[PDB]
Amino acid sequence: GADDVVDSSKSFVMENFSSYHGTKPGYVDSIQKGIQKPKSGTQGNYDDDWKGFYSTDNKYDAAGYSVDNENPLSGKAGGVVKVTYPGLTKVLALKVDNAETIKKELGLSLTEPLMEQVGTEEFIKRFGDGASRVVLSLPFAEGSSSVEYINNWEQAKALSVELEINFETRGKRGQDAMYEYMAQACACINLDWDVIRDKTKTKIESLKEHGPIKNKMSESPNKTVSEEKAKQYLEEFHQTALEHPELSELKTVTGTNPVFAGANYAAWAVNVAQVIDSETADNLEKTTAALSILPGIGSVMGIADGAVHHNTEEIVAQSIALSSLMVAQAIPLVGELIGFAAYNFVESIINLFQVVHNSYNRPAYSPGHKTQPFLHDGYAVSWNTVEDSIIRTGFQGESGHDIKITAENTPLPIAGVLLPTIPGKLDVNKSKTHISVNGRKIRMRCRAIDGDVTFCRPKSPVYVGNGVHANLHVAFHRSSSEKIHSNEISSDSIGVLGYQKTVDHTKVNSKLSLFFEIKS
Ligand SMILES: Nc1ncnc2c1ncn2[C@@H]1O[C@H](CO)[C@@H](OP(=O)(O)OC[C@H]2O[C@@H](n3ccc(=O)[nH]c3=O)[C@H](O)[C@@H]2OP(=O)(O)O)[C@H]1O
Ligand SMILES: [Cl-]
Ligand SMILES: [Cl-]
Ligand SMILES: [Cl-]
Ligand SMILES: [Cl-]
Repeated sequence: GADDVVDSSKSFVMENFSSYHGTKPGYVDSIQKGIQKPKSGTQGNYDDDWKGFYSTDNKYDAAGYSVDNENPLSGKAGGVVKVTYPGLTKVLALKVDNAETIKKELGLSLTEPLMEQVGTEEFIKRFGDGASRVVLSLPFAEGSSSVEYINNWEQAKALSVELEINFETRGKRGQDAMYEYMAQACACINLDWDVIRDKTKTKIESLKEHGPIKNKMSESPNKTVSEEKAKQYLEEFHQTALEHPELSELKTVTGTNPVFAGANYAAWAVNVAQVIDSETADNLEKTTAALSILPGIGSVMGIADGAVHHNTEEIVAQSIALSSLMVAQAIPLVGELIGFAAYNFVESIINLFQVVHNSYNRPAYSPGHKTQPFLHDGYAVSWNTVEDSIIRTGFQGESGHDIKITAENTPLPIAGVLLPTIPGKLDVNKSKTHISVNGRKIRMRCRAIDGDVTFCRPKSPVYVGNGVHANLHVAFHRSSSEKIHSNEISSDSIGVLGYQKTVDHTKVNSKLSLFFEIKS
């Protein structure tokens, strides 16, 4: 019955029920003319049961859906709109997010999509408590206290749409306006990136005119040399530059934590020059993709031991300037590309600071592993609960699986995840599969790869560390009644891909695996 799948304590009828929707560039104006199902696309979900218009009670979470899907890491953010139903609306809160279970327990048709039925007159009379329409609600994410609203497409035409914020109107660089907005949530780190950009140029220029530095420059091989030679020279360059007036604050703090040492700045610069080729250097989105999967970014951001130490514009600018200068020195030694170092390197790395600062500005998601974790390259991954490790052979409709992901200290990236499938019968719901980082829900882009495996990459950069923890939520969809056998699946693990490293003179991603148990 209804009390099997409805949370009455979270269900209610409200007048002028409002919620928020994150909107992409190109749509902030047009969406205010009305909510309408797009002619094509997933129209809200991979799964027909879940097709509808999606909103949330939290405008900062809505903002997290506003970035240009063609350029999800570095692209422009559109805005947030507030959608309001006139009259009375029933919010129907669900205790499960399994459509088959919900259709069974609410005595619905098992052969019509759930969200379609939600907008029928019969459903609304049965479950509306007098309201003009029903909206379903679900918890937004692990690590979040926000709510997700799922609106029937035809009923959603009744919505009135107002502007909450248009990020582009602010006329700021990169994703700055979006991240300043999100920081209001907290207050907290809320730096002025315009000031940091200018301080960084002023410091760069300052350093290039420094006697001992440009003399140090003169000593560079200025040619392809080994990684060892390159790192050695760069450590020396760092020592030299750190003595400079404009980096005085940086020098003081530098001895204070091993994370901030020159060796680490040099390793970073080396790694950057190694992965940025001409095509990549010429494209901010590609640059950010490449930088986002490197290890060691905690050194330049001054993040260690659960805290953000580089928490002023001045010291962030000092750190960014020094790293930029070092990247320029490394490119001839090991890279192969002029101007990337003070432009796209700086714009890309600013975006990643913004991401990690936004995570530290959020409450730390449930830090302890609740099952014994798998430990590798500084990461720790565990099944959230034993049940998450089991694929029930007779499951109906869909199944969700939670995996906790942490890292021991500095921020370490999650490049993607490797999910097992079964030819037809068991597929990844690419809409409901996501990663939540201290409650920030990050959508994924998923594609098939060899061996009945689907690879999903987060839309926005994922980092975990001390104080920044994630939940990987895998949503499987059953696309066939035909039963699943315990020996039918080609892959029996979920893979987690970490930072890029070199093995056998080749770039590979750190890999961690958790194994599923298939049983009745
Ligand atoms: N006039 C319009 N009426 C309706 N939609 C319009 C209109 N104009 C533009 N859109 C966009 O069209 C899509 C469907 O509503 C959404 O964008 P998306 O980029 O596909 O949105 C990307 C994904 O984000 C989800 N998402 C988006 C924002 C939000 O706050 N929460 C959320 O969960 C979407 O449901 C979508 O899921 P699926 O990709 O799984 O379908 C939406 O912003
Ligand atoms: Cl999105
Ligand atoms: Cl989650
Ligand atoms: Cl605005
Ligand atoms: Cl590995």
